[PDB]
Amino acid sequence: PFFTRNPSELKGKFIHTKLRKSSRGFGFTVVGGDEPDEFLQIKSLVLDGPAALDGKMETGDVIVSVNDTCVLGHTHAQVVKIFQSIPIGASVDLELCRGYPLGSSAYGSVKAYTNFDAERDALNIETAIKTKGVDEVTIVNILTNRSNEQRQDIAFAYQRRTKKELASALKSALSGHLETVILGLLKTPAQYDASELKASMKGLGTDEDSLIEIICSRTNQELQEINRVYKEMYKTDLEKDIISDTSGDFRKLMVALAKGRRAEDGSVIDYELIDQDARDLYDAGVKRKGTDVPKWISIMTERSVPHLQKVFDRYKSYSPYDMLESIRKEVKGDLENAFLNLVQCIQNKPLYFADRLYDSMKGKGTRDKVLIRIMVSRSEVDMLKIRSEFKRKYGKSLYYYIQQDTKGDYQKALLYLCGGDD
Amino acid sequence: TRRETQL
Ligand SMILES: [Ca+2]
Ligand SMILES: [Ca+2]
Ligand SMILES: [Ca+2]
Ligand SMILES: [Ca+2]
Ligand SMILES: [Ca+2]
Ligand SMILES: [Ca+2]
Repeated sequence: PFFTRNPSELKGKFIHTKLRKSSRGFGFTVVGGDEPDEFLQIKSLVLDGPAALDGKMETGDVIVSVNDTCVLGHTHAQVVKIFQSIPIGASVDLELCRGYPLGSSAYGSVKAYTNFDAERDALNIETAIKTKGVDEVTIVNILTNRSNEQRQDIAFAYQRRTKKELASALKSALSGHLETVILGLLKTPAQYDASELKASMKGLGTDEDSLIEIICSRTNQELQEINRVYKEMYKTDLEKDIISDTSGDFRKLMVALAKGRRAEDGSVIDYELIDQDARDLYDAGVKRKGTDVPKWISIMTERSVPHLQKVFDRYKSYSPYDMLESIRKEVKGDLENAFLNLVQCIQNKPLYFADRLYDSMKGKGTRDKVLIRIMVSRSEVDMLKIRSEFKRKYGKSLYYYIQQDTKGDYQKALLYLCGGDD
Repeated sequence: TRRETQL
């Protein structure tokens, strides 16, 4: 939460831009400036409007000065009154500072580069691509220290300087697992999830594990973008593809989870409902011979995750087995695997990914597809929590295991995504 | 979920 009210103590890039207030304002949304030491950054822009048409303003930029007046550390309502008082047709001068991300998970490992230069990085990447023997170290040292958004702009700058999409270029220069890591980093969170989903459903046999990991661990917000982008790329609804390659009660569970319509975190704790769901889960499984499966699917998919965390504790007051052990006894197959993965993500999702990373490396060889997908998909989310749970359980760091199990530039590429030892 | 204002 870094904040300052002196411009000389900012360390981003400074942009000066002049805007003329249209009939629909300057056409941008501002956020921040609410809790004492808080910045004001650009939430969104209006494509039709003046702020975007000028092009100089980017989202996540901090408003330094508004027409000669420094607004660093001014309240949200103070600087809003400045812009609103500008008459239609009048012009405003904005000094903007970029390098301070608007939104960023506090527990990710890879952080946005402060001195970001999309054009320079695309030029340094093409330098490493064209090098005799290929300079894999440079491509790794660059793309693993940039956020996914910054990688979406480098892929723009690379096409604008080569007329060749950076994906195809790096595909031809890289090989082995290092190629798989880099190609996944160059996809948006929705793109990479949507690609690894379809890839799990190539051929009659399906990679049920990869399917279970992605669907069980993603949030409603993440699943909405996945369902959108999946039809965008593969010309078909993700639900539709799921009905095809899945079947049975396991199909119901995947379709319900993939809909991304879980109830948001309730404002008030439903203690009365926590007891009811806990008893219903008991009535529908271990209390009787047999299993009322749709009751499990309904409760475990429609309740908020904080709620379900508390029913799994309260469920121990009705059942001599916990929710995990009860799943192994009442059900089997891919339905069993799905339920076990699901409640792990509900109880402790970072621990869920820490356990998965340990399984991919504990035996002979590496399950590289699982290791790479987790390091890519959780690098900007909860990688620090994953590393935290990992060392507590297994005694040594996640860094130490990637070091033993992988080698080469591929090893260094994953160690950057890890983000240091523990 | 923070407060936004359109300018
Ligand atoms: Ca080389
Ligand atoms: Ca290839
Ligand atoms: Ca198939
Ligand atoms: Ca039974
Ligand atoms: Ca609820
Ligand atoms: Ca191993």
